[PDB]
This record gives sequence, structure tokens and C-alpha cells, in this order.
Amino acid sequence: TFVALYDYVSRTETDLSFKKGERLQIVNNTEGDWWLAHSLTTGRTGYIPSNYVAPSD
Amino acid sequence: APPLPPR
Repeated sequence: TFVALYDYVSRTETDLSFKKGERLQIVNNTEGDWWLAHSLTTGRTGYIPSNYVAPSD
Repeated sequence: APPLPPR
């Protein structure tokens, strides 16, 4: 899993908003700098900026 | 926060 290093407020419908410290699963990461992620905290799924998260381990 | 990357 990955962990959010910052909060992120959605800027389009298909973005995923998240809070610092939230755990995320990267569902797809082949479409560039924005990755499709699923929040293990909220259950929502959407695109995130890949530089706002880090590997958990 | 870091600059948001291009979409």
C-alpha cells in the first residue's frame, strides 16, 4: 500500500480526494503521473497525483 | 505541497 503525505482536494469528478495519512492501494499506474487509487480508509476510487503519496514500507 | 504534475 501507499500512504498520503499531503491532503488532496479533488479537482475533477474522477479524482480521489484524500487526507494526509490515508492508506491507498494503487489500482492502476500506467496512465502517467496520475494514478488510479483506492482508499482503504474511505472505500472510494479515483485519480491521484503520484507525487503526493509514498510507499508504506 | 509539491507542484501538481501534468495530467
